[PDB]
Order: sequence, then C-alpha cells, then structure tokens
Amino acid sequence: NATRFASVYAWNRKRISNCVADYSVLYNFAPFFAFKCYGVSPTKLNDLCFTNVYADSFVIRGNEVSQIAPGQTGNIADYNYKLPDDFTGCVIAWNSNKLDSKVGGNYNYLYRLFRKSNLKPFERDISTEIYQAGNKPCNGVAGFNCYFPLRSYGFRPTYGVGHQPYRVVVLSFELLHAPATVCGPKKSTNLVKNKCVNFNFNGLTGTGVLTESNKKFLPFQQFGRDIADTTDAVRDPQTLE
Amino acid sequence: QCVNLITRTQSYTNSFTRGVYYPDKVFRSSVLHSTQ
Amino acid sequence: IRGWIFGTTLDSKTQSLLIVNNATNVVIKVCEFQFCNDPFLDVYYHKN
Amino acid sequence: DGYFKIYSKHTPINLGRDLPQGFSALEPLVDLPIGINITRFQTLLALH
Amino acid sequence: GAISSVLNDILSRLDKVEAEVQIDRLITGRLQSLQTYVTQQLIRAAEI
Ligand SMILES: *[C@@H]1O[C@H](CO)[C@@H](O[C@@H]2O[C@H](CO)[C@@H](O[C@H]3O[C@H](CO)[C@@H](O)[C@H](O)[C@@H]3O)[C@H](O)[C@H]2NC(C)=O)[C@H](O)[C@H]1NC(C)=O
Ligand SMILES: *[C@@H]1O[C@H](CO)[C@@H](O[C@@H]2O[C@H](CO)[C@@H](O)[C@H](O)[C@H]2NC(C)=O)[C@H](O)[C@H]1NC(C)=O
Ligand SMILES: *[C@@H]1O[C@H](CO)[C@@H](O)[C@H](O)[C@H]1NC(C)=O
Ligand SMILES: *[C@@H]1O[C@H](CO)[C@@H](O)[C@H](O)[C@H]1NC(C)=O
Repeated sequence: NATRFASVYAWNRKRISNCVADYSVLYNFAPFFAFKCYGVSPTKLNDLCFTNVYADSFVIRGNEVSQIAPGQTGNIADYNYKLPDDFTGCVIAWNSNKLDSKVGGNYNYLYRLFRKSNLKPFERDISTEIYQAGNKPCNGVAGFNCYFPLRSYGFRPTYGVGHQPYRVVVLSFELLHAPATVCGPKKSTNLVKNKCVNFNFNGLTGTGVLTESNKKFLPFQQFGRDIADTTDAVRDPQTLE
Repeated sequence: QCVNLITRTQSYTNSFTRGVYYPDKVFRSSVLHSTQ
Repeated sequence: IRGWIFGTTLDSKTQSLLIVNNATNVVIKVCEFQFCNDPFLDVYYHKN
Repeated sequence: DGYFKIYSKHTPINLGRDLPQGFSALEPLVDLPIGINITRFQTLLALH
Repeated sequence: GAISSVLNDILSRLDKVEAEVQIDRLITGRLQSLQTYVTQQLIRAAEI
C-alpha cells in the first residue's frame, strides 16, 4: 500500500527481516487476483518460518503474469525479471487501474523487449545503452531499427481489460535450512526435555525426546544432521541452546 | 583527480590444500561427506 | 590492504560493487561507480 | 545466481614460510542479495 | 524426485492434494530399496 509501484525493467527488491509475517491483516486489507505458491502451500504459512526473505516488486500488463511462473520464457522473463525453475515462494498480484492508470495515459512504467542475451535468474539490467536490433551498428540515441527499453505501456482506466496495469509482488523465500529471521504468527510455548513431544523449531515439525547436547554448533548453524539427512540436533532460537 | 601507483610483480606458488570451506549452514560430525 | 572492487565494466555504464574496510567497520555498496584506474584509499592525518 | 557470498578464515602461522601445507576450512561470513554481473575485480591498497 | 528426502519437510510445507504426490515418490523409492535389500539377503542366505 504505497503511492506508486516501480517499473518492471528495474524491479524493486526489499529484504523482510527481524519481524512477524502475519499475512491475515494483508488478506483482509486488500483483494488480489493471483495467489500462486511454489514449493509451499498457502494453508501452511501460519506454522512456518523463513531464512532470508525478499519481495520483488513492479507493475505489469495482466497478460505477463503468466511469465512470472518458475523459469518460464517470454519477453519480460528473458530480458527484465527472470526467476529460476528452483524458485520457492509465492506470487501475489492485483489490478491497479483504480490507482495508477490515467485518462491522459501513464508513461512512468518502462519495460524492455530486446537485449544482447537472455539474462540470469534474479539479475537486473537498468543500463540505458542503445541496442542494435538492426543489423548495422547504432550509436547515440538514434539508430536504424534501434532502441533500449521500449515505450512504457500506456495505461488508461477504461482502455485496458485484462490489459491494464496490475501490481505484482513476488515473495522469493528459502526455509528450514538456516538461522531464520521471518516467522508466521503462531506463538511459542515453553520448552520441555526428557519427554516425548510434537516439537516444532523454526517450522521444522517432528516427534521425539529433547536433551542437552555436548555438540558445539558454530554461530551460523541452526540444525545438525545424520547419515539419513534427518535433523539430529537443533539450536533453540529463544536462547541459543 | 586520480594517480597511477601500485606496480605489481607477480610470481607463481602452489596452493597445496588451501581454500576448503563449510559448504552449508548444517552441523555434521564423525562423517565423510561428498559435495559438488 | 583494505577491500575490493568487483564488477562487469567498472565505468558506471552498469552497476559494480565496493567492499571497503577501515580501522572500525566495513561498508558494502553496489552502484553505478566510475572507477578511474588505480583504486586506492587515501587515509591521512587531517590537522583541521 | 544473483547472490554474492563471502567465506573467511584467520590462520595463526609462525616463521615456517607461507601459505602452509597443513589444513583449515573457511566459515560463512555474509550473503549479499546484489543481483548484478561480476566479471572482474581489483584490491584496495591504503598507503597512509 | 521429491522436493525433499525428509518426509516431515513435505508434511510441513504442503497440503494433502500435492503432499501425497511428493510422498508417493519416497514410498516408491524406499520400497524399491527394501525390495533390493531383501532380494540381496535371500541371495546371500542361499549361499550361506
Ligand atoms: C570507517 O568508515 C565508515 C564509512 O565508510 C565510517 O562510518 C561512519 O561513522 C559515523 C560515526 O559513527 C556515522 O555517523 C552517524 O552515527 C549515527 C548513526 O545512527 C548518527 O546518530 C549520527 O548523527 C551520524 O549520522 C556514519 O553514519 C558512518 N557511516 C556509515 C555509512 O555507516 C566509520 O566512522 C569509519 N571509521 C574510521 C575509524 O575511520
Ligand atoms: C556479464 O558481463 C560480461 C562482460 O560484459 C558479459 O560478457 C560479454 O558478453 C557479450 C555477449 O555474449 C560478448 O559479446 C562479450 O565479448 C563478452 N565479454 C566477455 C569478457 O566475456 C556477459 O555476457 C554478462 N552476462 C550477462 C548475463 O549479462
Ligand atoms: C493505504 O494508503 C492510503 C493512501 O494511499 C491510505 O489512505 C490508507 O489509510 C492506507 N491503508 C492503511 C491500512 O494504512
Ligand atoms: C526471548 O525472550 C528471552 C527472555 O524470556 C530473552 O532472553 C531472549 O533474548 C528473547 N529472544 C530473542 C530472539 O531475543
């Protein structure tokens, strides 16, 4: 909920950290048209926590929301905002013509359609250098069939239908593998030891007995592990035990 | 303003065993672990 | 020795990164830096 | 893939030459979400 | 072929409709692993 969204050619990236991810107040604040998660179910996000979280943020024509799917290929996903096949996260999007579109047109949301090569996942190319889309070279701002970003898609309120500006945020988190910094709204209990319990540490549910270790995790380690890759030991996030 | 300084005279040496690093944020002990 | 310049072009046409380390802390920043040719850090006794 | 990762280690070493044929491992230091192309690098001297 | 080999990650992260499609990959490969072990043990037992 802020005045103007960033352009898709130069997508904004905020790091969410040191806070509680209560999503319920967002879902009851505003509707959305898209809500597609990958490597996670929306149902589970209450009992879960994330290592480092980034929101990728921009405004785009509603057709191109299809291009935000994991590793998909198309004009925005090849040259502007590629996300990988192994992206774990959620995509959320909603119509903005009630907020950003203008009856005289809006031209602030630049985008690109051509580049020298298909860019790498989560890389951004803000360079305004001219592109040789004609066979002969092009220099300065001019050139024979040459351009850099193309014209910003003109947004009018009544003009676009499935084709007006939609605001997009993509939450590109990692989970259950490191000291976590962004957790769901579920409250913690006290600890207990030497008794069988349904434990959950940073979202890592299981069933077992807990005991004090002799093991000496370095400050970067949250979980300790065995030959079957199951978690053998854990660092208690409320006290670092 | 800038000034050209800091001339270099490279030589070659043999990095015997150096530059191993903990590949992930996980604890493991008493094990031989294979990683790419 | 205090830190490193990393980048693709080093002349502001594309972004590039600095790591700078001093007697007390580290700064890390990625920007459209124009680097000249010999990047070095010029710490001095400033009388004033 | 758009992250710049640093690992590091201190090594106490005596008058036994340099770059020693023993063993040591680097701990993780920082994970920087920078999203930029690195192709080249340089290092900062700091003559006072 | 599952997203994790740890069966509790599947059960932490997904709901029933696609959790079961990941779990069944692990049921299939684990069950094949037992079928291999028991066949190998029957083959050795017949030599002993
Ligand atoms: C090493 O270089 C650092 C810059 O690259 C420099 O950091 C700067 O230090 C001062 C003093 O601590 C900070 O001043 C601010 O301190 C607080 C911040 O909340 C404010 O209340 C003050 O009013 C003031 O704004 C600078 O902000 C800080 N710069 C950065 C980018 O963090 C170190 O001081 C240098 N150390 C030495 C020994 O040279
Ligand atoms: C990262 O930066 C390098 C340096 O600019 C790029 O490498 C150049 O790529 C073009 C197109 O393939 C070639 O014409 C150049 O000769 C390459 N130069 C070098 C030194 O390799 C690289 O393509 C960039 N990567 C991305 C994904 O943009
Ligand atoms: C959302 O932003 C508008 C101004 O653009 C403001 O009036 C409104 O109070 C905000 N909503 C919340 C929940 O703060
Ligand atoms: C949680 O509260 C305890 C006191 O009950 C405190 O010692 C601890 O530092 C807190 N956890 C964090 C993450 O600060």
